[PDB]
Amino acid sequence: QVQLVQSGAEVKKPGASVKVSCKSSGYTFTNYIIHWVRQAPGQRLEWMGWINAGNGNTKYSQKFQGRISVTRDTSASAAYMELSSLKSEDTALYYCATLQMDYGGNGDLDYWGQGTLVTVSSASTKGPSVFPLAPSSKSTSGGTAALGCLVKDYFPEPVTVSWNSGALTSGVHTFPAVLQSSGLYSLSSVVTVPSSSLGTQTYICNVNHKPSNTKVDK
Amino acid sequence: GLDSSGNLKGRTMRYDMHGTIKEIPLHQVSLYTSRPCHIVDGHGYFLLARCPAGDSITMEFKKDSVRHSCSVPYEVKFNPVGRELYTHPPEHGVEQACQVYAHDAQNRGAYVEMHLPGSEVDSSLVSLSGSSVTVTPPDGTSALVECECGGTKISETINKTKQFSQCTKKEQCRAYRLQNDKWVYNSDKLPKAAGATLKGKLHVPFLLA
Amino acid sequence: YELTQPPSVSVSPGQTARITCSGDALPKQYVYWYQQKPGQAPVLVIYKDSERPSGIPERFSGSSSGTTVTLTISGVQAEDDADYYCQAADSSNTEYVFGTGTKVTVLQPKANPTVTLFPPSSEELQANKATLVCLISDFYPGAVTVAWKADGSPVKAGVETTKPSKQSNNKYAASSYLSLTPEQWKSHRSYSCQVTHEGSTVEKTVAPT
Repeated sequence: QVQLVQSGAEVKKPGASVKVSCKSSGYTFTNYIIHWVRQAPGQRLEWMGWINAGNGNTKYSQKFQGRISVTRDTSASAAYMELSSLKSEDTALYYCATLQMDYGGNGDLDYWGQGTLVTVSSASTKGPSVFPLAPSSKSTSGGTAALGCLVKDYFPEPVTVSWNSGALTSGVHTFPAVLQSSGLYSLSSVVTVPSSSLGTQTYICNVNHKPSNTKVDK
Repeated sequence: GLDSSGNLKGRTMRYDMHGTIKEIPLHQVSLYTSRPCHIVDGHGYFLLARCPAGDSITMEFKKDSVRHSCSVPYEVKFNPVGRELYTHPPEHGVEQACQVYAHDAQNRGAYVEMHLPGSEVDSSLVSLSGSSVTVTPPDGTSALVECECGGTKISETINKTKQFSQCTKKEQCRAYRLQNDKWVYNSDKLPKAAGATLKGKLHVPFLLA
Repeated sequence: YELTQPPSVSVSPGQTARITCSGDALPKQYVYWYQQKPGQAPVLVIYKDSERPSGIPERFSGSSSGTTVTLTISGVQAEDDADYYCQAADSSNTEYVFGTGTKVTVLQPKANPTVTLFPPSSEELQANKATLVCLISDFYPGAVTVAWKADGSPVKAGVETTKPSKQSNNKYAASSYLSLTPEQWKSHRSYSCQVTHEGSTVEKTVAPT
């Protein structure tokens, strides 16, 4: 049974090398080849290189020279990929691919890694949305949301089921390069605006949304 | 009787060199016994010649580079006709009935069998590309690859190129060319194909008459 | 050298779907087909151009005709939706390349937009003078990032804010954004309306201020 597991998510500023490690085990690793590949989010895969265990020789891609290097240790049966001179577009999903069940040699890569897609995950959130008077219309602009938050995919929503329906979760556009983690949950009702349940904050310390104070207060 | 392509060419020997069919004019190939022989004709697998008495027989033809020979220990005997034991046919005498290998290739009673050929192993297909074995079958021809490295490989349906990174040594892989289209004589110096192999009958020319 | 593969294909359930893949030296190498589920690593579906590994449904099949390699799916159903990639080695065979990728999709499911977002741009956010620009539908079939809110004036793309499309839990292809704009303009405007002409559908909500 072929199992390769790679390093966790790591986000880092452009202009320096990134080191991702994938370790492979559970199968005869005398001469099998493991492929580093980088896939842009929602785009085609771009093969990066291939590493042989015993040989320890790698043919780099035609587009990337020098800035890509190969590191491998037999003690951990792992391969380390470092990519220097990283640019904004170079931030993408990473994969380590290897044969899983054999009917041939190379060209038959059946098992892959989980992925290392990365985005801003600094611990940040927000409390109350607003405390102004309610509008005449039967809708609520202010709801459970976080502004200026950098928490990776911080999903802000009311703890109770109220005000969750009819709410469009704002996506982290990051137009100004600010993390802009959002997740707006509008009450979408004038009556719900005056009395809105507290909105849970996901934060970046751990996954899921813990209880937090966020009310429309309209 | 005809050349590598498969069309009637008057006096030409066609042979097999490592899987590629080649041809050579029949006057370029010589055979001999104790003394030199004279080829009378050829047809299919068979050849009619005048040979003196000898304890063996060799066949030779020279290519532009190397000389190909083959000697076999089959006694060639010269059988005189009548009650005068000559060693070379006389210039004059009297006519007596005899039986000789006639110079006709027509279809008389005799036959031999043409069978489905067995796979012929070729070690030139297997190479070592990146410290891993690579099988590159010839243009438009299958090549069954059997390997006994980590995990047995019985990979038959390869036509263009395959790399078996499991095996790291050429000596532990065997690539067999597959022909399965032209039927060879049921010889004993060739491996036998699996299953029923009899595919037809070839008439024997130059029968005794 | 690159493999030309269409960006996407449209096929109804119950009928075969074809994906084409092209390469200049392609008839000399082997292509392999990979299925990438949404948010999942690609999984090999067809290897050696004709066979499928164990656990792959028989419906998938592969054919090769010189330059053109065709991946055929028979009886397309719900979970067959994925990205299909043909990958193969280069002419030198040292480096591998992948196809552009085909997004196989089914037109019939999740056809009802059912937009329910209600961005009020109310007085709650008027304290800071910044209010939500537009109501982006959570779910929408083939949603188009076109939104020009008309707050008591001609429809302008600066009133509304659009975002890249996503895929909803209902499977309708849509994304949701609260958006941002100026509250003062909304208060000054006699009416507050949002034009959401997108996906061959144009409609306007109430215009109360």
